[PDB]
Amino acid sequence: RKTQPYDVYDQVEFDVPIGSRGDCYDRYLCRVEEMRQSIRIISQCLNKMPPGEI
Amino acid sequence: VKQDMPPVGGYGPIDYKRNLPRRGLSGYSMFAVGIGALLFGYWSMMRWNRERRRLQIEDFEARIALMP
Repeated sequence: RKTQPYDVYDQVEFDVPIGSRGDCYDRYLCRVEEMRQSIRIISQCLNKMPPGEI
Repeated sequence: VKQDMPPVGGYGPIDYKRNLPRRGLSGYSMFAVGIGALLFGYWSMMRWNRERRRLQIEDFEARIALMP
């Protein structure tokens, strides 16, 4: 999403979490933070809905 | 007119904080109140056991005087 934005993802504010260690507690933490960043993207997408076209 | 589904003038924000209260006692306070109730139980235990030994000695004296 941040190296080749294939759509309008370049206009929303978020950050992907980076993992520190080779383990799955940390990977669990990055999953949960990706969920919360998805919530942020949903809030900004509700605030930026154009009435264009189907 | 047109009748799509727009947002009405902008909507409210929604939080993204890991909202944690971390409440409860500290180490020292919880530790001290546990040890304090422990020592309270010890003092009452000591009192009841020594009065109980008094009564059990009375029971011994009953069997002594009863025997011959």
